[PDB]
Amino acid sequence: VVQGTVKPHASFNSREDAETLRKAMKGIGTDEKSITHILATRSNAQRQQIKTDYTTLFGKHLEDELKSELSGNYEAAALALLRKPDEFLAEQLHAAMKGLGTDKNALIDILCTQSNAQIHAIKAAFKLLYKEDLEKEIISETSGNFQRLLVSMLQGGRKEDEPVNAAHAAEDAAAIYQAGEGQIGTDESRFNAVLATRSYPQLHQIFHEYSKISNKTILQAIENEFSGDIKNGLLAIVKSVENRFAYFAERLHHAMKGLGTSDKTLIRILVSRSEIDLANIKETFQAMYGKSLYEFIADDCSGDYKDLLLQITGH
Amino acid sequence: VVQGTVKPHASFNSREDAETLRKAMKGIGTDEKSITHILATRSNAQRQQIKTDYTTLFGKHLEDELKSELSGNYEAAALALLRKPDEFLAEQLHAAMKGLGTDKNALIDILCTQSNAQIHAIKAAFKLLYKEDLEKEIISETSGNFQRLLVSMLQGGRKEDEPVNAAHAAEDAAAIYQAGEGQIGTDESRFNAVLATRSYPQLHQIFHEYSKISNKTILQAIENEFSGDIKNGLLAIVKSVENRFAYFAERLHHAMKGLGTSDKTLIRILVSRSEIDLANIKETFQAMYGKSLYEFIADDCSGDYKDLLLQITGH
Amino acid sequence: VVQGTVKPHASFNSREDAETLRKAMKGIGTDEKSITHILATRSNAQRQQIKTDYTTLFGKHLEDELKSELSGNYEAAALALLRKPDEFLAEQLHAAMKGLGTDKNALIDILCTQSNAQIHAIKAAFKLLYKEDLEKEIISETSGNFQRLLVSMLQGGRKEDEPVNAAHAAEDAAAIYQAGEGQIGTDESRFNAVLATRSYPQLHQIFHEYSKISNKTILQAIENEFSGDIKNGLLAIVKSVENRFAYFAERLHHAMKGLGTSDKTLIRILVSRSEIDLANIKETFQAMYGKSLYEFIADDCSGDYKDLLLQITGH
Amino acid sequence: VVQGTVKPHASFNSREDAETLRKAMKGIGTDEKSITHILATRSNAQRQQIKTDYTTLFGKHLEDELKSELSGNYEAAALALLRKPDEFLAEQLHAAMKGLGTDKNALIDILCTQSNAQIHAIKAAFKLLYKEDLEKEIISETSGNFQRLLVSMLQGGRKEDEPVNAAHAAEDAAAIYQAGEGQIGTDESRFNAVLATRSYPQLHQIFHEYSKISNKTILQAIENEFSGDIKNGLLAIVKSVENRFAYFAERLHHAMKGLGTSDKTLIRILVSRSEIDLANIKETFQAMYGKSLYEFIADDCSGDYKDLLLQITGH
Amino acid sequence: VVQGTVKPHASFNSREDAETLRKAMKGIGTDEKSITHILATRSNAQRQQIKTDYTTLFGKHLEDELKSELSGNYEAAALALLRKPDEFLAEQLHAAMKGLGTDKNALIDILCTQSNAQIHAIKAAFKLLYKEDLEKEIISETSGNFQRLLVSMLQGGRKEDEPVNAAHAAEDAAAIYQAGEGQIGTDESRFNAVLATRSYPQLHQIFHEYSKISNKTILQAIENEFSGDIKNGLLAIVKSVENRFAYFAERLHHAMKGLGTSDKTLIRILVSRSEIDLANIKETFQAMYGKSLYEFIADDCSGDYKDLLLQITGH
Amino acid sequence: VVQGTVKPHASFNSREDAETLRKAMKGIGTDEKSITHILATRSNAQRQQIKTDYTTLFGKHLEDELKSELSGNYEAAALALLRKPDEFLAEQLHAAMKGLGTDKNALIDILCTQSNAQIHAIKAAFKLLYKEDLEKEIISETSGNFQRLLVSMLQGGRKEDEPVNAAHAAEDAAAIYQAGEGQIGTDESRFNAVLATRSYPQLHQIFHEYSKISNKTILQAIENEFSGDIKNGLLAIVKSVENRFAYFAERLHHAMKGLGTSDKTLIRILVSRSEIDLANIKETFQAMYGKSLYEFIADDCSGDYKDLLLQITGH
Ligand SMILES: [Ca+2]
Ligand SMILES: [Ca+2]
Ligand SMILES: [Ca+2]
Ligand SMILES: [Ca+2]
Ligand SMILES: [Ca+2]
Ligand SMILES: [Ca+2]
Ligand SMILES: [Ca+2]
Ligand SMILES: [Ca+2]
Ligand SMILES: [Ca+2]
Ligand SMILES: [Ca+2]
Ligand SMILES: [Ca+2]
Repeated sequence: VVQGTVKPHASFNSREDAETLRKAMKGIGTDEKSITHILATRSNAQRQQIKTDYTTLFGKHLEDELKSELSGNYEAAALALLRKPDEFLAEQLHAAMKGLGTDKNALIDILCTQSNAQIHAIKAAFKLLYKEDLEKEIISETSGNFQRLLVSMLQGGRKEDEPVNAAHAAEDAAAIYQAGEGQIGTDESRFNAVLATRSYPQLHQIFHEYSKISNKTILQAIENEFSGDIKNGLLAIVKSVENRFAYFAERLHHAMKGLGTSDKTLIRILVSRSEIDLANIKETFQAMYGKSLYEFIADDCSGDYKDLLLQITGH
Repeated sequence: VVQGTVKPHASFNSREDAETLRKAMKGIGTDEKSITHILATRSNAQRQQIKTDYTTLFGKHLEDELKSELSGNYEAAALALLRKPDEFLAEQLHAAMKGLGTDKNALIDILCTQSNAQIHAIKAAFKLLYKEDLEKEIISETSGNFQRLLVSMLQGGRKEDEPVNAAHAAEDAAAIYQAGEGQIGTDESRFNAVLATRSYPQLHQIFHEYSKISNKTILQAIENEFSGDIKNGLLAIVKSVENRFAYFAERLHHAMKGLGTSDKTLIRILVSRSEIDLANIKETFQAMYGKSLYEFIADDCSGDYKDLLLQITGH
Repeated sequence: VVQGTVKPHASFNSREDAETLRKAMKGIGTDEKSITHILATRSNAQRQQIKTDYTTLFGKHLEDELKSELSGNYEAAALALLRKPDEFLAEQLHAAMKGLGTDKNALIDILCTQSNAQIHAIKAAFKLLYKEDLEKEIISETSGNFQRLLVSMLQGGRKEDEPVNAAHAAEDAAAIYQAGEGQIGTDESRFNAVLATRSYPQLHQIFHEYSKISNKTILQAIENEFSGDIKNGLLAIVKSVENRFAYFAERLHHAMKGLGTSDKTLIRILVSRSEIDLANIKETFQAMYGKSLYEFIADDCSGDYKDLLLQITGH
Repeated sequence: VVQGTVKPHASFNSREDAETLRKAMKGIGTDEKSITHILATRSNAQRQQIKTDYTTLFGKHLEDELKSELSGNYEAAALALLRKPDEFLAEQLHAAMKGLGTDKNALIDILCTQSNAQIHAIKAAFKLLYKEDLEKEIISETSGNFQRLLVSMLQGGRKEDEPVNAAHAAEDAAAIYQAGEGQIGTDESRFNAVLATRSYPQLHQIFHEYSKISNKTILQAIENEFSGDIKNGLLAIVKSVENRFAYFAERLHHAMKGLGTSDKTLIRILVSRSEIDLANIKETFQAMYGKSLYEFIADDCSGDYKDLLLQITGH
Repeated sequence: VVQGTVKPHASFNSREDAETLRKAMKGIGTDEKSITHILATRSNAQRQQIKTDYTTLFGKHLEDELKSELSGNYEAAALALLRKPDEFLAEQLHAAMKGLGTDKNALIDILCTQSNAQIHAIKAAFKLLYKEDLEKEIISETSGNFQRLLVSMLQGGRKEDEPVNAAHAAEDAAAIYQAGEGQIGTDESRFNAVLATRSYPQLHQIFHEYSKISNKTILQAIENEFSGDIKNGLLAIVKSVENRFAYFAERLHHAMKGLGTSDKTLIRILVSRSEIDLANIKETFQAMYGKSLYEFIADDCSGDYKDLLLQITGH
Repeated sequence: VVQGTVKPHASFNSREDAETLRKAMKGIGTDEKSITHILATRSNAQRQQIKTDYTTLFGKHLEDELKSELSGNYEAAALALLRKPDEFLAEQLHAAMKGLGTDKNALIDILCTQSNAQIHAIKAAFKLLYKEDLEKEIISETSGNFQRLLVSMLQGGRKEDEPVNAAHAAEDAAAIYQAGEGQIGTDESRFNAVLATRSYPQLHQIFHEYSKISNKTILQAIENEFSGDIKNGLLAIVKSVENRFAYFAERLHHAMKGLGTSDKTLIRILVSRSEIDLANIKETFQAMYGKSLYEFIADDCSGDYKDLLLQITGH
């Protein structure tokens, strides 16, 4: 069972909840504790009904009230939870591209880990939100091999119906070897080609065949053959195929490293995976680092922000 | 029975009808009599087929031919009957906002008296027509408590399935009392919340419970508690709930009241209700005013304009 | 001497005037008389600085305060005064085109009476206001000979430096005669050509010449040759040449004719001429109809609306 | 049976075909013979699958590869085959309008020969491609009777389910006679009216009736009465009714006659009809011209362009 | 003397600097140390010529090369230096609004601290950059009093030529006393009006006059009367009037506060001020915290990011 | 002396000229002979005043008349003559890109042969006409090294005032030798860099230096190093430096070669240069081919089309 850590409130009443939120903001001070309680303990779909009831009740959109009443990471993390999932990811790409500089790790997290269908939903929410084509925007903010990998990812053209086939897999592994390790130069497009088109089951088989023909894993071959964005983007696909839980777990760890948090990263992953597989991600992070995700968050974030993240995630 | 005064013409032939309209315009002179007769005795859906056929037969749109051949109120009323119904109100909203000044009675007649689905259809048609968000244009031409009521109306978020419940009605009646009569200042927000979200049947119940706890009616308190547009909008809601027929009946009277006519308002109600409840409105007007709606129109407008309105309205 | 009736206020202090306007709207109640006083006794240029100081002081634009606190024809005339002149006419054209149906009398008044330079400023104000091209919107709301005349007008191609020449004027007079009276059918384009490109002084000479070679005046020939919109447009140009003062006067009268004021026509001409030739127009108004413009307005309009018009126009 | 000359390839593998295309382009030289082979022997739907897989394997769109690697008519023909059929005709429309002059016969080829459904699909594609309205663009690049025929065509309003009826047909056959032959002037609008609105089977009946009340066929009648753009537009409607295959054969013949080749017309007809009726068109050509379409093309084209076109067409 | 820390490089050769940058990026590896040196030791005006030459030499824009070759805060800071100063602030604004949530402190740093001329340059750059109106976006991402103060700032309508005058200053200060301290409720608007319209010197006087009538300073008074965004915005204007250098000092300090670093904030101020008053800000910072800005950045930043920041700043 | 072949008509009267054009199109048929005469013997600036007067006179644009009244190459050339010169080129680019496929030779003719001033005016005209960025459209329809060359050309960044420097010229010729002839592979970026940024006189000196270190000329090295579009682009630059007249002569000759005519290229070069250097181009053409340009056009074209080309060119 793959599952998230956020469950719909039983005995849901959005009108009451929307009045509850009004109560916390109404007048001097903010009852953030009340805000955090409602947003964290209701599911996204319920949050969407709460948003509807607030606007109808008060003539102001809930997001705007929070933009005014909350600040910093707490603010952002509250607004993230209010986004419909697809919209949240679309806006995350928008911010990754059109802020100061390019957040290329964010683009990899989002575009190198999706199924065809997920990719297409995100493209449609992006068009909807900004009235522009997502691929057009990525090509204006990236270039070279990295750009091409992202363009491949955006077609949603993975042959997801391709069955596992050891013989062909061995053939692809040999072609990958030849394109990288087995030569002085590199045929990068062969790495792009295999990793973007083969079904996840068949890529798993390809990686197993690869380990048979070299003394390095595909992971090591790529790490050694490339650098910078294109290396990270190719690695992210391998990792998402072998263990997506670990991919996120690993990303979560790195976001929280040292005396400072990549708060965008932490918020995006916890929220976006909140109702899909954050339970397994929690399980995997434990095994991988011995420490609970929670304690990691608890000791990296402060105030209400920390309290909200803690409550979505779970112990 | 609730119903309008315009019904589909039998033995309908859209092609013939388009050739008739052409005839009435080609060569020196304009046969307004024939143009009126076609427009007033063919239903909205039939008129759309006439427009398609006219354009296909002549390579010019009917609307553009009328815009050239007709003038003043007759032109507007003819054009108003050619519009699809959701389109008509979209353009009416548009014109109430982006012309000189803000026609707020128009906004109230249109946005305070609709059902959830009704509103949604209007917003959909507005987007279709102006490639803009009705809400965004609304917020640019209004402000304060009036804007917020309009925003609430535009959500289409009334809990239309809320059952009549005397107890809950009294909780709500008291809230509104304490927010208005019961204090020196006002909580308009509570008026907004209740009037926008409760279903019509429970609201009717609420005004009743209100009269049990106050010496004023809801009508009087609202009259006494506010001023201008915000007063008018909330009142418009209470009136639509108790008797939509009355409300429309009234605006008709006001439109034709004065030694001059609010021709804009007259065309809008006559046309937009023509296939829904204008008969009932007719039945009610006569009740409130003794004079029949037709006679009032026959007395207050002239020429082709009058004749068009008369034919749509019926005796 | 040619001059308006509104004159710059002496010892002008925009910051003070904006404070007064605030005080008039702040709290329950609206002091329309102070608002009327500031608006009508300050020049348009001065109004622009008061709008500036009002937004800077209070973080809300003056027009938006007026859109909320004022209504009907008063709101409209007050807002009319706040617009810069090019903007006011560009918006008037917009409203004439984009409302329900077409206000072609509005198009002629504005488009058929201006100088090359006035049309250009209006075209530029329109684009700045709506992003769209004026000529392109006109072509979509009009057709046939009338559309072409307004397109001619939109070029600002009149030969304003063509000097009075009797010989050439007689030739123009002859082609126009042959164009209409001289034949069974018409050469409407010849009417368009001469009336659009000749200078006003030369056109005056051409009309003098026409009445010599014909038993009809150019006015009567046009009346006789054409109908509807294109007839009124060509008529308007002849009247604007002979006496612009009489043209607006007539429009004013007509606007106030019978039992109903075309209030936008009235508002439009009182506002847009207010600082140009409103003085000469009132003079001519008296001459043609025995009553002062003032008395006609005061007898035809009411309340705050009436006060404002009266105060901008003066006795 | 009516059918095209291009059929889906047996044992289709779009990943292999995409790899084949890349091989033909990568490195030194370009293997046009292999490009032609893949394009000409796979169906349009297959080519779409090949496009998706090329972009997914390599991170670059196939069209862009060809835009760089190919040149002249060969590039245009190859790109044409890659377009979805509706997009192809939409783009063909654009290029007929938005280039230097106006390719009016192209506009006739495309808008006067389609069914209602086909017209609606081309319109939607155009709006998809360009974010503009086809009608709106057509009205900006054409005028007069010619424009109106194209506007008629663009409504997709033909009464396609109109049953044959000798009596009503004769009425139209007489009306059309009077609009042209039975006088010195012409009533063009009647030719427009009947030619755009009646079902193809009923028009065919009307052409029959026409011959019974005239000396000249409707073709001859139309030739005589009209000239230029509108004459060819009306003639194209009569031809599409009487012998659609004959029309294209004629156009094809026309493209290749003289001292050159109208290659854009040649490519547009062969490609757009390749999976529709190029077979029957090929037959009719030989019937009318005694020489095969293949031979004519072999005679008139050269290089990979010729090769490509010959392969599409078939002996 | 007030001045920045970056000066034009002597014997400048943009063609050469562009080749230098090319050389640092081509092939295996990246010479970040050479990129840092060109960017930090050439002035913004020199950097613009370097961009022009890079693009002309190589057919790729410098910004795009760094978006690929660089990452994280180093990428951001390098890209920030390449932006023209007006464009930099505008895109800084865009990012404060259109990411996830609102960077309210960024809005205040940029919008409540400029001269009228500076504010108009920023808006013009934004319009050029985003093809949208700055104020429009602002009203969408902020609300209430904080929104109103920002709309005030955007007008650029401060009366900068208002002379210092004790009497008018005592008035303002007394009016300010009554709107906060003096009364139970608050008249926020009075604070908004005085702080937005008064010249900085008159504001200085007005703050003295407040000290004459209250035991609270203007800061204590505002701290006492408000909270959240509007409090911070009003405090910022006072601080900007009293000592602009100390405001940046305090904001830099706070950016590097925690364990920590608001890098977005740190980058914006050092870059935005690098050529204006950073030297004085450097002086002031030493004074306020007894440690140099330099050693502060050094201990708070790492790698090539800190290297660039240290070089821009200087010891 | 460098000059065109079209000179302003003596005793110019645009009103009369417009009347001449109307007459040649009104009624039975068209006087193509009179239209050719006005277009061919008036200058562009005079044509612009003629256009303005026709539209003012008649309320339709001259371009729109010719689009209906003229066809084929004849329509195209007249319309070309009517365009303002910067507009004409922007539209040549547009058509080269947004028709079926890409006309790469036209992009080279236009973008590889201009001064910085000339390119900036073309971009500005393109942005005007299409509300788009020319560089963005270019990158959409080109790729690889050819795209990069076009992007360089679009910066308008040539150091046109670079003094001839023999030491630098020898350096530049040695780096180009090492980037091509000198090694097995190629450093395309170095050809790009030198050919786009150096002044024409310095390039001339560089080409001379090349022949001191190589057995090939620079033309030969490029021919042997590259193929396809990039080769042609680099060659056009070299040819433009050495003798632009010849480049144009050479393209003209190519366009008139074969058993047809690239009328696109012929019209573009004759029109675009008619008032710049077509006289000098005619000489050089004579010198290179032995036959005059006039007789070549005469041999290759027909009808009014040939007539107009011939009259523009002159003997
Ligand atoms: Ca960016
Ligand atoms: Ca290798
Ligand atoms: Ca408005
Ligand atoms: Ca109260
Ligand atoms: Ca209209
Ligand atoms: Ca006549
Ligand atoms: Ca065109
Ligand atoms: Ca935001
Ligand atoms: Ca207080
Ligand atoms: Ca193209
Ligand atoms: Ca080499």
